[PDB]
Amino acid sequence: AKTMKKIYVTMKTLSPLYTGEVRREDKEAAQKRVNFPVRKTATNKVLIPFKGALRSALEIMLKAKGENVCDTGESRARPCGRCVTCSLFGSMGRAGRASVDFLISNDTKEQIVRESTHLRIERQTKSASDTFKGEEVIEGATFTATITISNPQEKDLSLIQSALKFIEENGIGGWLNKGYGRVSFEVKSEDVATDRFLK
Amino acid sequence: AKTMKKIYVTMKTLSPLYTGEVRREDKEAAQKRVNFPVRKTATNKVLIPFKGALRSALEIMLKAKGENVCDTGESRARPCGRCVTCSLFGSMGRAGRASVDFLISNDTKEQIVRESTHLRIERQTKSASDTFKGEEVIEGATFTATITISNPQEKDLSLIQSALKFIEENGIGGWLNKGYGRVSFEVKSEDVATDRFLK
Amino acid sequence: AKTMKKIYVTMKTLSPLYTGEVRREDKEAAQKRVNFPVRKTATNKVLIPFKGALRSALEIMLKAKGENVCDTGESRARPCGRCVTCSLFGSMGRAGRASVDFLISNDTKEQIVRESTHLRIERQTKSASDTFKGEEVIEGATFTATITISNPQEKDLSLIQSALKFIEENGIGGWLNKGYGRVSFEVKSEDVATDRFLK
Amino acid sequence: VDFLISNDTKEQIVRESTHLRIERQTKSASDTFKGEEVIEGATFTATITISNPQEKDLSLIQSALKFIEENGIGGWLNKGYGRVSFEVKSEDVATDRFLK
Amino acid sequence: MIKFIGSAFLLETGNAKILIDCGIENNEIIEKKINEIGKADICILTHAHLDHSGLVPLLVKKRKVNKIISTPATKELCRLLFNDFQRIQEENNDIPLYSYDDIESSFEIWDEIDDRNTIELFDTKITFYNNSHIIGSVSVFIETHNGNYLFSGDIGSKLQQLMDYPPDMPDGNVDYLILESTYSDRDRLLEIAKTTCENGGKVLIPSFAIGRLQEVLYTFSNYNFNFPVYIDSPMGSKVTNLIKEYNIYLKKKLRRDLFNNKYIAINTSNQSKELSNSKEVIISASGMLRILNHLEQIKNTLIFVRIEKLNSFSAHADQDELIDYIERLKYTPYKVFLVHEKEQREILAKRIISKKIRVELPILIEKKVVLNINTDNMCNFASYRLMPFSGFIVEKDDRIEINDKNWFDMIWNLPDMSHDKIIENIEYLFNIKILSKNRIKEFWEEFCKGQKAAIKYITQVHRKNPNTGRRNWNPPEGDFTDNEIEKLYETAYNTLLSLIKYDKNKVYNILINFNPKL
Amino acid sequence: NYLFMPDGNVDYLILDELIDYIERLKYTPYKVFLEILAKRIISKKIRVELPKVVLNINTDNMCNFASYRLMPFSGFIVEKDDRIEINDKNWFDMIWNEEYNKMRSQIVAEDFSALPDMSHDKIIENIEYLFNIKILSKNRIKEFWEEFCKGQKAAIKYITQVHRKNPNTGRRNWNPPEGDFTDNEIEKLYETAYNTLLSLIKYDKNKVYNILINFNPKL
Amino acid sequence: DMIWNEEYNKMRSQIVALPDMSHDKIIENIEYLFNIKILSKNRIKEFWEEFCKGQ
Ligand SMILES: [Zn+2]
Ligand SMILES: [Zn+2]
Ligand SMILES: [Zn+2]
Ligand SMILES: [Zn+2]
Ligand SMILES: [Zn+2]
Repeated sequence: AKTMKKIYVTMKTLSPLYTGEVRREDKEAAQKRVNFPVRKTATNKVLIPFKGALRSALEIMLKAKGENVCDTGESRARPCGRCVTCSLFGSMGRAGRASVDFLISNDTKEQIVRESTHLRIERQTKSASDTFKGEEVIEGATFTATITISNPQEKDLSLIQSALKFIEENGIGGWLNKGYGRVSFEVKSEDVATDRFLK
Repeated sequence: AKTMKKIYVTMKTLSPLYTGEVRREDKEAAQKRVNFPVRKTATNKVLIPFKGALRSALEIMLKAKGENVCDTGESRARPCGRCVTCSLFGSMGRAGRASVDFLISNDTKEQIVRESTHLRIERQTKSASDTFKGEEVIEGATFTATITISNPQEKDLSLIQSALKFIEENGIGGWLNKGYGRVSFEVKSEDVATDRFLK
Repeated sequence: AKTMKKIYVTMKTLSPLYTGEVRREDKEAAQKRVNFPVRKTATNKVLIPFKGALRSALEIMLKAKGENVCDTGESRARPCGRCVTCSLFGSMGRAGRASVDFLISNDTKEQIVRESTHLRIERQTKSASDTFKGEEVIEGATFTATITISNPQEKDLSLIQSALKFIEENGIGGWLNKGYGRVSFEVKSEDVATDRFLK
Repeated sequence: VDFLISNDTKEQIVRESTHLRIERQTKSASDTFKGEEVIEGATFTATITISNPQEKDLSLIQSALKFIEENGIGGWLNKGYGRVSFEVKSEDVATDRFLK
Repeated sequence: MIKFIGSAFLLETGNAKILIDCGIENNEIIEKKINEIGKADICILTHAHLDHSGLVPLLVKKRKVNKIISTPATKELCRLLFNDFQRIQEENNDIPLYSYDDIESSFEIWDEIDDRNTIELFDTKITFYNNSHIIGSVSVFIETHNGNYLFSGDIGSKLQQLMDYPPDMPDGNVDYLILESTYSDRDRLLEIAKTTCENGGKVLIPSFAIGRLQEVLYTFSNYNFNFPVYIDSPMGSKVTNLIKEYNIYLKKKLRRDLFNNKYIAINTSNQSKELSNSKEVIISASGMLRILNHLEQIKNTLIFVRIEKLNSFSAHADQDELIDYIERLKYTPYKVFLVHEKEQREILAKRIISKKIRVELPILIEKKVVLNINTDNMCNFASYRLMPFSGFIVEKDDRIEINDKNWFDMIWNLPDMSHDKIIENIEYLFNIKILSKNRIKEFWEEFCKGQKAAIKYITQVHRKNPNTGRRNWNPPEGDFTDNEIEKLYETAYNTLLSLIKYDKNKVYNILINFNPKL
Repeated sequence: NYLFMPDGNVDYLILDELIDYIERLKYTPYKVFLEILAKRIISKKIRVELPKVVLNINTDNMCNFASYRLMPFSGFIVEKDDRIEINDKNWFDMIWNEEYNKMRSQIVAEDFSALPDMSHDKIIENIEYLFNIKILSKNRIKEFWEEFCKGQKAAIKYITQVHRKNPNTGRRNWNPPEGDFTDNEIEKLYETAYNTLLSLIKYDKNKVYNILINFNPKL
Repeated sequence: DMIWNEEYNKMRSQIVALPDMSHDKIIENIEYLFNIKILSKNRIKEFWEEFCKGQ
């Protein structure tokens, strides 16, 4: 507990990126203008969840490796606590050592957020049968997050970086099947002391 | 769940291509310069939607074959969830196995995107009635897209290759009946592990 | 539909062919060399628009016969959606069943495109008032297009062949009243299944 | 140590929110729930009143505030909630200030 | 509050940062300014001369500006100047400051508001007024809760023959002003150019393309010069067409064939060389630095704006016009921030101190809100202390105040068409598809910018091009004859022009019935 | 600077000879704190005053009308902890909808105002089996007793709410069972929970209270 | 809302048929349109919010 692992990640956006407004008030304010709002801050920066993506990446990969990892993604699934993702990301009984911040943007809305027209086309007519409007995050947009691991082990940085490469393969949030969310990660890791603030 | 299918798709444009700008700010900032802007990134690379083209192609061929597929492209049509296009590209209850990336150009808009004069000519007087300007991707441009299938079945690669042959025959993007968007495809499949990033 | 119609169209040039270059960068690069460059594929082939010579041809012949067809050549003239020209080539809300390819040349710029000189001559002094240097397509050049009809009807090949014969009578491309653009046509038509790629 | 009382009111700072639980094989929302949450940029005011102070108490409180800036305050600290900044205005008063 | 980077003025409104100008006067010095600018919510380009604009794509390149507010004509003149200056930066192949991508991204976040139109951004009310320098010259009035600030802009002159001569001014209270002290011989030109071409020789008038060549052209047009006139200028012809487009933002006398047709636009360089070989007025060059060949045959009356200097054609203000601009504001300002050489600022500051106004050469005034109604009769409904009240929001320049019915009773102690005829005409032209939802939406965006922006827009959509008879409307759906279609287009022109006269609430109530989103 | 002729700068003055004194100051006063003389002082281009934080949260449309400019607004004044604010009709509509939703939340159905049978031993056996596989949990048993003490109808309503297989998702609101089970056993255990709770619905209150203390001692 | 409109209209100037269907039918019809998904939960919720602002 005397040491702590700080993992500063910078996510560069390479494809478009849709994440969804979670706030009912912000949705209802924004669904008079756009049908799929982007999750933004009140300080007008884009918010992306990060803990669930890294967790899901690690459970998919470690279930594929054959390691004992419980599937927390099933409905009302209770984590066992005797896992390896349960130590990083928590269980019913022990909090996760890896506190994972949101991916907040360096820039703001109206600099990385753009407002787009999506379509749905009849197959036998080739005409626009439906139209909606979404909000998307442009390419080259930089997001920063910090993962602080409280009781660090050796496998934590490798597991986080692995999970990040799974996100660079699959996607970070939203419509990952139509091409959205393909991003890249740059990692800067350092091992600080816990008594670095105490003067 | 243990293995995953990579189809690396390299598309060479064989007749001038036009996918329209979708972003309202990008279309509005270009309307004094081009009447038809091409879908581009903020890194100035051409963006083409690909998941919808493959889905529409497979629905058209599988409906003309007689196999049970839903016609999702009708207005507000719920996908059935039991057809193989619902397996590959998703339903309202289950996502698609085949996460289809966008078709990203290898080159910049300065090298591959050109302005153009499209005409409408009167039929009696044989004279220029309307003149408009479009952006078009030149022939010889190379686009890349990676299709990742999460739970690969036996026929998914063959279904994607038949949809690619249909897209070569029909076209991708817009203005398809005028000769625009005729492409060529070079698929490079690869069966990767799901746990390959784990060190 | 269950079947589609493939019309492979081969065009031979009997009189020099000029169709005008459309790209602003290609025109501006051509200005020092020529004043009238030919429309050029960026892989050094010659592209002549086809839809517009088939649509215009069919509109003049069908309007002369008295069939209830509309004029798409007038200024911003909305296609009606009820004539066979609207069904074949497209309306403003239903796309055209006949996807008409561009006329891709079977040879290159260096073989069929020649750079030439035309004059404006005084009627009294019989001297060159003006000289201007254009470039047209040599005779004997072979061009290839493919018209794909998605939901074929009975009188679909006949209307396309009538439009082709009207094109040999009047010309395709530019400078048709001066003598340019007189062509020949050879049609190889076939019925394919829409599910011909599904393996 | 006083409570962190906000400067504003729920209709300006507390926003309902939709959280999800996604199945790892289907990528479908297996579960969801709705939790209220305080926005970013919301300002909270507290007062720490130290009686019989020593020398190190300012440094101790400021270091603990920097730790809370690092690690978060409240709940859901692992998924990214609670990341704040603190501004400190310290002042030494005399205990007989209220006596007129 | 106001930081002075340069022209570069930043206003920190506590809630947001409003940069006004970001101009161009080594690279590390320009970078010092851009780094100091910080994140600005807004850049307000007073005008486009590359001294109040220019380092704005850099602010878009390094992501420091969310949104750029200007005049529409300032936007298009900035477009021409940015492209041309990037072309020059490549002529001397100087590692360019910004790219063309930064130029195209600069208009991505641009926004246009014309004049007398108050845009509320981040607790600041911003309004634009004319100062008669160039086409979209603007003095900016930002009212913040810590004071009202006025950036004069290059106040123009009485010489201007293209703009008004009294630059317009906020009718409210101006606390701080940031004036600028850069500090009719025309007839002489109309004499001597009439002399020289009578002498058979040519005339040369080297002038800048932006806001200088057109005043030299206007004089040569409202007056008669039987000898021929030409423009051998590459941006110059395009900005002359920009005058002919954005003539509605000019003088009221010139609301309605500007510059007549005297000017012949020299389109090509071949025409430039053959014109320089001619025998038979040529306006060209930038500070007499195309121009080189003209110089040879004009050397073989060369006027500066036979060596000749004429000062009448000047655009910047004169000490007296700056003094008259401050002496015409309703309230004398608290402090004149005399910016932009030392000697001019010193002599103007003495006259200002002689006129008893303060100057600093680079007071907690809070615009409070007054309740002025009883709060004793409150109640608890759902955890809130509320009282329904009936009153009026009075907007006194010192302080906003809220008043009851007592106060209101005690203080009481363009073509025109009817609303029903406008409704009927918009409905009938919407059914025959002349007026469409895209047309109504584009009209609403231009009417949000101002009345004159919408007047230009409908003037553009209704102008029948003289070369090819294309009016730029949407054609009618039916079996109408040619004169009936022209009467329908006239009906659409007068209907939208008459709707321009109304207020925004009435226009929104009329149009949200055709396009339910505009 | 407040002056009540000082050559130094005077930002504020607190007062035809008056006009002469005011013009006689170096620079000019920003505001002077003085009727007709105040308006005459206004005529010399100098401002006059003539003698909780208030926040107008409102839209804006301004009719110049008289000499004073106005904006017609019947509305609401809200008193808060350190601020007073001004809101329109839409705020009061929103708080009215939220309060009215809070009202019907209350007095639902018949609080404190057609069932299968199985033996008491069977009921202890089924609740004891579903306690240890985490279906009938302690929160479930608590809200059972809360909906039971308000009557049998509320308990039937809550049980039909938990057991309702939603046709969109196919998910009942029970806690999923812990252990290795196939799907058919999972629905059979859910039906067991259905029948057990609906059968103890028919029993009296002291025969329920005594069956849920040995699972929830803080009932 | 009647008195508010009265005062607002009054003050603003100072400055300047439903089909009759029975309740049981209503219940049957919204049952049928909810089963066939025309009247969905989002539709009923939005119609409820628009009904809360007035008829
Ligand atoms: Zn576990
Ligand atoms: Zn399906
Ligand atoms: Zn038709
Ligand atoms: Zn200027
Ligand atoms: Zn200046």
